[PDB]
Amino acid sequence: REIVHIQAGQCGNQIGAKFWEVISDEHGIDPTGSYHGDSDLQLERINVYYNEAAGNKYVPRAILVDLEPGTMDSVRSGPFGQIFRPDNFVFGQSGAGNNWAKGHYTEGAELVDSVLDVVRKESESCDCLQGFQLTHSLGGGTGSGMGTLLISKIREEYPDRIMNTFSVVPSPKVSDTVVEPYNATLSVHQLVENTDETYCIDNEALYDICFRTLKLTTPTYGDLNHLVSATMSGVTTCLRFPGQLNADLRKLAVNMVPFPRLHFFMPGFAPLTSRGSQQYRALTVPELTQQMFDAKNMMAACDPRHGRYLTVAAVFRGRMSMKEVDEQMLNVQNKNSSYFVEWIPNNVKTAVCDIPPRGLKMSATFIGNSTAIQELFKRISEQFTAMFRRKAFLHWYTGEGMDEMEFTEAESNMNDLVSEYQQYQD
Amino acid sequence: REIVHIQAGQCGNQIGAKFWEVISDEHGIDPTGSYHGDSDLQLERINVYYNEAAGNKYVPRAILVDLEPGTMDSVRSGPFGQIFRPDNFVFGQSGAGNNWAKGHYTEGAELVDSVLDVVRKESESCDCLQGFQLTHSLGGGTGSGMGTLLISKIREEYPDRIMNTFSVVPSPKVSDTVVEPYNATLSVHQLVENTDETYCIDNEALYDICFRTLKLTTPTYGDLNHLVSATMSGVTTCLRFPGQLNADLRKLAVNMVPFPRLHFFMPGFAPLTSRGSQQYRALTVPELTQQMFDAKNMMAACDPRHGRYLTVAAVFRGRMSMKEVDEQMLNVQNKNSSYFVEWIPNNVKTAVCDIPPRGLKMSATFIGNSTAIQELFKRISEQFTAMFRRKAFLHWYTGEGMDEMEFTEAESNMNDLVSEYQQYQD
Amino acid sequence: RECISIHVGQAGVQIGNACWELYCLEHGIQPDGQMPDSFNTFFSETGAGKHVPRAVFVDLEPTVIDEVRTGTYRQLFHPEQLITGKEDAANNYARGHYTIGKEIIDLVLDRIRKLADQCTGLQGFSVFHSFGGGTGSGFTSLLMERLSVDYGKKSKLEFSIYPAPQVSTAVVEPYNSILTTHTTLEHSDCAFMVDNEAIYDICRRNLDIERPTYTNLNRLIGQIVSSITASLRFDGALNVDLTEFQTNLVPYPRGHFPLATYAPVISAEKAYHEQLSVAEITNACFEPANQMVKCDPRHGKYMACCLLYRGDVVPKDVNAAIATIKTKRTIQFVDWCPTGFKVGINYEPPTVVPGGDLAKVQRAVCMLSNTTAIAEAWARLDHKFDLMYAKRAFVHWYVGEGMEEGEFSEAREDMAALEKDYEEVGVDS
Amino acid sequence: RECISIHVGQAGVQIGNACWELYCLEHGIQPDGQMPDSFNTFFSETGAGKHVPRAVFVDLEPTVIDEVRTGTYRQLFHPEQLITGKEDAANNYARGHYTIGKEIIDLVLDRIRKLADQCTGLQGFSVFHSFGGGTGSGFTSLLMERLSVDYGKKSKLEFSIYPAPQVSTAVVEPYNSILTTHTTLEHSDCAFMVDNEAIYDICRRNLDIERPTYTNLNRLIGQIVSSITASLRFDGALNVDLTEFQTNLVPYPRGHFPLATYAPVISAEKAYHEQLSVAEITNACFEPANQMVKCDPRHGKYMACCLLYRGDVVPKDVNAAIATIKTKRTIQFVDWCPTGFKVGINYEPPTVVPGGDLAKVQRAVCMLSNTTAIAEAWARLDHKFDLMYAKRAFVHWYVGEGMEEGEFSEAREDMAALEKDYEEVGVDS
Amino acid sequence: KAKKVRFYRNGDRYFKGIVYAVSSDRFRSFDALLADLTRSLSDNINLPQGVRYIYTIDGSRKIGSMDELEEGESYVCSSDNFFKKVEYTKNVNPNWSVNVKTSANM
Ligand SMILES: Nc1nc2c(ncn2[C@@H]2O[C@H](COP(=O)(O)OP(=O)(O)OP(=O)(O)O)[C@@H](O)[C@H]2O)c(=O)[nH]1
Ligand SMILES: Nc1nc2c(ncn2[C@@H]2O[C@H](COP(=O)(O)OP(=O)(O)OP(=O)(O)O)[C@@H](O)[C@H]2O)c(=O)[nH]1
Ligand SMILES: Nc1nc2c(ncn2[C@@H]2O[C@H](COP(=O)(O)OP(=O)(O)O)[C@@H](O)[C@H]2O)c(=O)[nH]1
Ligand SMILES: Nc1nc2c(ncn2[C@@H]2O[C@H](COP(=O)(O)OP(=O)(O)O)[C@@H](O)[C@H]2O)c(=O)[nH]1
Repeated sequence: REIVHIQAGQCGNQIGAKFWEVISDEHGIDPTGSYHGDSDLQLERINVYYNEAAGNKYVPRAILVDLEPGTMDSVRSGPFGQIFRPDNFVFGQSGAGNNWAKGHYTEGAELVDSVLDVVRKESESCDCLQGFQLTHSLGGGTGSGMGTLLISKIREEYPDRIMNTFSVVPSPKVSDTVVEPYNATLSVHQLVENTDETYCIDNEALYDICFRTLKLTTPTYGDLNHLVSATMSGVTTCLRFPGQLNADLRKLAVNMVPFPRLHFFMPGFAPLTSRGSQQYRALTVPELTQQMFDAKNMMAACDPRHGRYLTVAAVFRGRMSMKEVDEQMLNVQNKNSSYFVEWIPNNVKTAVCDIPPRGLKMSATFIGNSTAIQELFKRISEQFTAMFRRKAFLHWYTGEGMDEMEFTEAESNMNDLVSEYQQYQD
Repeated sequence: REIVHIQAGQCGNQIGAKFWEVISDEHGIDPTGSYHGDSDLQLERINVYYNEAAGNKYVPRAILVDLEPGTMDSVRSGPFGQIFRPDNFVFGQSGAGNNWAKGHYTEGAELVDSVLDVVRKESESCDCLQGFQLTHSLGGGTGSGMGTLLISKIREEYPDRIMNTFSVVPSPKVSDTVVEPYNATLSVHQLVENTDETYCIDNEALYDICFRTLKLTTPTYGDLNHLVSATMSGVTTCLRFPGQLNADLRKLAVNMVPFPRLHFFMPGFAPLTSRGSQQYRALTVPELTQQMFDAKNMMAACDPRHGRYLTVAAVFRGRMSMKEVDEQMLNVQNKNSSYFVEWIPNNVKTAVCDIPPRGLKMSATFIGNSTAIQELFKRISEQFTAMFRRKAFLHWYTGEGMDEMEFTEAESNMNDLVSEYQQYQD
Repeated sequence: RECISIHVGQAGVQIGNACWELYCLEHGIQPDGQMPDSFNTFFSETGAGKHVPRAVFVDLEPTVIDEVRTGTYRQLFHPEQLITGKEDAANNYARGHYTIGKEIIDLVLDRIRKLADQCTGLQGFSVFHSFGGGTGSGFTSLLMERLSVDYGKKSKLEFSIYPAPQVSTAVVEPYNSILTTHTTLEHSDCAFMVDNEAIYDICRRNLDIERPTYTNLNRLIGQIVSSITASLRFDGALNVDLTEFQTNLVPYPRGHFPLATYAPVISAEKAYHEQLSVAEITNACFEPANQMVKCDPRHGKYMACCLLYRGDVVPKDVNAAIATIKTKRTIQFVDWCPTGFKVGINYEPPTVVPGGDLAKVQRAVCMLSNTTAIAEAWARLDHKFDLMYAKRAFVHWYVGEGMEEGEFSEAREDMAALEKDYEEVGVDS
Repeated sequence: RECISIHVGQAGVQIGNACWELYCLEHGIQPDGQMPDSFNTFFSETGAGKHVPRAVFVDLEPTVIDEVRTGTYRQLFHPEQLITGKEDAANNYARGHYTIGKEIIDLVLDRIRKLADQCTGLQGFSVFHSFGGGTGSGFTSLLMERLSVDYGKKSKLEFSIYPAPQVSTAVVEPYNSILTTHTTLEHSDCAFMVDNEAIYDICRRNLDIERPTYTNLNRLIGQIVSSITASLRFDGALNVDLTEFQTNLVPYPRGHFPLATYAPVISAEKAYHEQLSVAEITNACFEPANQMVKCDPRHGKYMACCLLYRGDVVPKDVNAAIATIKTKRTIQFVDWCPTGFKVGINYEPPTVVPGGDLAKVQRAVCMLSNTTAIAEAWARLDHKFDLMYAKRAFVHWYVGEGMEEGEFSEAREDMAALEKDYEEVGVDS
Repeated sequence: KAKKVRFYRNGDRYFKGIVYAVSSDRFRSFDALLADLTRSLSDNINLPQGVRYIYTIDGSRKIGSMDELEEGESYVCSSDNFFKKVEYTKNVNPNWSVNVKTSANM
């Protein structure tokens, strides 16, 4: 099987560097080097993310889409930056304006064809394609607009292969932009109707989870990114490993989406202990479920405790008892019968790889489909209206060839999306 | 079986360091080290006080509650201070004011939830829980107030598991504080109605017993503490050892409490001889009962000779004849028929471990439930009224959100408690 | 990628020489042009040794541009790029815009079309002018004017030094500034503003010196500006393009004018004192005594701030220091704006003049923003105008220079709707 | 955890320089700020290599704060933290509180809000003033005043140097002290008192020297004070927080004023004599000739004492030395108070000036307490007032300074109920 | 004395609120109370900035003066707030104020 990553925008891009920083080491691939793999198993399934050309050069099969040179020229001028074949860099030296409209209708719409071109060169690579990974932020141009287009096109070209989306939904407390809800509401819209698996991460849900669950005092972006990339590795790549009970994107999809919206999840990693001290090793297993299922530790902003779950997928990856795994999951399902929805006898989807995260003994990625994420699109949707009402920075959109009915559309859509999700919380 | 110690306040804390200083050696556990145990028996039952994580790191399962950093930061910065998992330290950097009200209603009430949290993490450790050990002083904030709360909550969470309380009731002659009877009367109140086994120690009953029963001329606190910790080791931990006739918290409880008040005891150690010289070894056994049952040597302030007993528990721990033990106890019960209450044919509860205190040949902890302790709550209760009458330092309580009926309550309650206890002395 | 710059008016040129100084100073390029892409968005690698500037200089009296071609830096620019009109400056808009200023414009443009070509996919022109002058108000007015048409497809961020609230110089100043605003308004992208007087306060209160030479205020803007282009167009952990600004900074087409602010302003001689915390500098940003503008947040609700940091800064430190702020409320942000905080993180710490009077910390915050506050500053400057116009005062000086009762009265009405604009976009929910 | 300090009035500043001296002296921090948490509750680690002061200095004449920025220690504080009002001091409350003193307060506060922020969960402000002064009585009056509102949620222990019983200085003194008492009364937590004259006795009778420079009395309080904050906020066998005080020390809301006392006051040159016993020093505490206050326990029943010990002390030694006392009866404690003995044990012994005149023992007792005794001291100081007010004496000096017949007469009535208060809470059962 | 109140966060239906005491000696005004309430109710789910206003139990009117706070009262924290309104809180006993109930001899 296979997949082809997609680094839309700067963020989605910045993260690319971290997702590939990791993944590679979790596959023994040095900058341009080959497979130094401490083992021999980190190779029989690599294909999922690379391509064979030389014999020591397995190149990441991702796409780097962005209308701001400097960015990709920071990712390509640093560490692992020199492993991507230049063909991968689909830049847009234009003005990468922070407008969803500027990267979806006017500026991005041009650079698109020169992207799809490659997304096809990579898809028609070889063997059988599974789906595409998509990273980006719903709070900017090259991210929400142009990346949200990249998919609307992808999903017309292969409505068969899957589409996981890793979105950095606009953090609450403080937004890293001003129109944010504009660029956001507009991209979520496109999401709820193309990709079929979205993993929403919040820069501040991370800080928290990174400053209190990792006594880490100076959580640089690199970190946040690093933590995130840690989860997306547990998801995909991982399951493309052996296991007593293994799954793969689809299983994950076909066990997690009760209703076609596409629904968005909230990823959570397992061993998340501070370096030295904490290295408690309390990782027998009840310790991992202890972790994963708590409020804090959910990369999302919202707290599960604020709304039932529809599905859950503990994708563990480290030798354990299909008994102490299958078992724990249960008590968990009974101690919290309250929030776990009922019309699904077994919400949880236990998954079990074998080999764990390179240096760790036992981990377990969590992919939750809780109704709690209602209380986020609400947020976003609110911010919109409060500012849409006055058409705040709307001239930067319309003046870019947009529509007063376009914004209406998205909000509503994504706004209805909130509605539905409640239809199950009850 | 198991238990989870609780170091409430500074005192209760300071003592923690001594109770664990000891106990560990009585279980071969070096600072962070493991079981160096001279034997193999000091391990089959440790669980009662530790937890398995590494394989050399059996960490004490206690709680360190205090609103004054410096304290726990003296216990954690000294000797065995680096054995407690940091998670154990439930500090309250607030102003640990010397007000019962400041650590029970206003300041402590906040830090409570962050405590109960852990008291549950430790309770739900493993196997089966027996009860919790509680150390503190009834003459301060973090001690009487906040610690007296910790229990009122504990006893709502597991009205099944037991609750031994080690209280440092306000010594007579001189009070190491001023409101003392305020912080005290208020905590005894909470005690008579939650914990079901209390061992009251008096800093000056100790001095005495430590300056004349140990020619010790400079009895530092460390000492007093050390002596106390010596008794609480004979009690618990001890009985969690084999024995011709062994008991355990409950036996101790179910043989010592005739009436539900909870009743408070007065612990007494056996071989209490000065170092060099005195090392008379007159410890055949009549020598231990000689000891234990005399006035002086009762960690309490009051003197047994001033009031009958309801129950007694000579918890011996050193190879002896179930005959010379069971026998002695008798004469003792007949030479003093006067004070030993009659409606209990056999007041005494002979208990007999096997292995003795590490370096000693034969010892025997004494846990007396004498009616004499009436003449102490009297004391306390007096001090209250004499100062309550004028509302002395009451503004420091009320001004902290208290009630003029709260103080009334406690005194009465604890005051009635004096009454009852006399109902048997007669 | 790049951003040309047109320093217009003696002042815009003095400030220019300054901002231009700080540059090489933190790029290791001696005044001789030679250093021993990255920063190519402001310097062209002409010949095979040098670093010819990436801007131009426009003054109608030679005096001031002359001094540049005397003092080291003399070697820095191309003899060509420093435009002059031996003729007359005239502290009057009209003459500088219409009559005289006209003659030069062509030539001027030519360079910003000759320098705009040589490059590689540029982003815009950082314009430097002094609102209330002759060559600075007027001229530019039509320079920016002729740009908005020749390159509507770019960024037009004009960095202005608008009229000291009480310490103005020219007698007419307002005439010249109500006129540079109305003519440039419909042409700029984002107009940065640095108040000459309100900067003195900083030199008195936050650095201590009653001896502030113009050469200092220049070192200052010369700093805040370095935080804009220089370092930003320079790689970092959270890059921010020029476009980025106008996008994240202007809510509405009016060439909106944010305010420049810097965090660490502390005098050398203090240079040893234990440095300030990430929290303190952040907080210093919300103090109306450190903002290079006499527009004290007397009520003006911020509506978007671009916190450009530089030096050793942990993103969490920011995505926290800002969080704390977002909840101070007494800092009230506009309604229609949930979050208006563009966090720009650079790497290389600031770079203070070897021995001027700037502390020299290892981290700074050049936060700029649009604040409903200027509702004031514009007001107070508009009123000025009327008083004089109300009597025609120095009107005969413009009329006789190819202007009319129109341009004045019709540029007054102009700003009028700038007093209503900056009022409506705020104060209301 | 910490406790800021505001030394107000020349005196409060002289005493300040002193108490501030003893500090570094026993913390190994040379006058250069550098030493080669613990004590962080009084010193901020500005980085960095230095320490700086965790306090401020407020005088309306420069003279006295000036001298600090001359003599080594010059390096210790921040040039900023030493507030001055070049204007006029005026040995009159009114002027210092109202009229003049007002102008500075804001600024003053700013530091105790700027220094109060920088820290980590503080506990309060140890205030240092000289009751009968202009800048010391008045000013503070409103400083503590503005504190009780801005941080009602903390400790306000003001360390005063109230009027020598017969050896006063200012002619008005009482006017200034009946006024600092009434205005601060409803704002302080615990007011420590050290009598200037009654300290001389100690210098004559318990140290022998008819040459006591102010610089000495300061070394003394500079000692008793070190026993309060310094060492106490410092780990020990029986720690005592600041809150602890007010709690274990004030029976009633009146900002009650305990008295400071020290045990080992013996002159160097005696320095070799066999040291005193734990029992002797303890006993010395109940002698009305060693208490830094002319309030000889002429009848005043103690109602709470905080025996702060430091050095090598066995808790039993104390919990015995005190027992012996509790039964001396001639030391009669209040009725409504069973036990009123807060035993505070520290480790590190005292630290005497290298070569002043203080013995230098290996253990001391800084016992402070509330004694029905001050019923006197207040009385004798109140009476004073009347005599003059009875004739208006220097009244025109205040009136003409924004005060009225009100503030005087109405602050007299104030203390009146302080003569009844300190009477009722005792003498009766 | 002070005033005992049970402070709930708008839109929670889970957290039973936190009990606070309020007087002239503790808090000079509602802004000072709200300042401490931001620390004690500090959150990011039910309360945007922790606590900016206090509303009646029903959310019909927000309090602006400490004189409107009665003993044994129930209040809601808001910052918009938009009201659900979330009641909730129920159920708890009124024993936070005082135990109405007592023990009985069963
Ligand atoms: N910050 C700063 N402000 C300056 C400087 N030089 C002048 N100014 C200010 O800018 C205005 C002066 O403009 P002028 O120098 O009179 O004129 P000009 O804009 O150069 O053009 P002409 O009127 O034709 O000479 C006044 O408000 C000055 O305070 C400078 O070097 N730095
Ligand atoms: N112990 C001690 N007492 C002092 C010292 N300096 C002054 N005093 C006493 O404090 C009072 C003097 O206050 P002043 O110096 O007149 O005034 P001030 O309080 O500094 O403020 P102003 O009147 O405005 O100058 C007198 O009672 C002095 O005996 C000192 O260094 N140590
Ligand atoms: N986790 C994370 N978030 C990022 C990174 N970079 C930008 N963001 C977030 O992305 C949003 C801004 O969008 P941006 O990526 O600049 O948009 P674009 O570059 O125009 O497509 C803000 O909410 C940032 O917090 C990153 O490297 N990691
Ligand atoms: N045996 C004993 N008593 C102590 C110790 N520390 C304080 N005490 C006693 O505890 C009382 C004071 O309460 P304290 O522990 O300071 O209260 P808290 O710290 O505010 O909770 C006094 O009666 C002391 O004699 C100790 O280490 N051992």
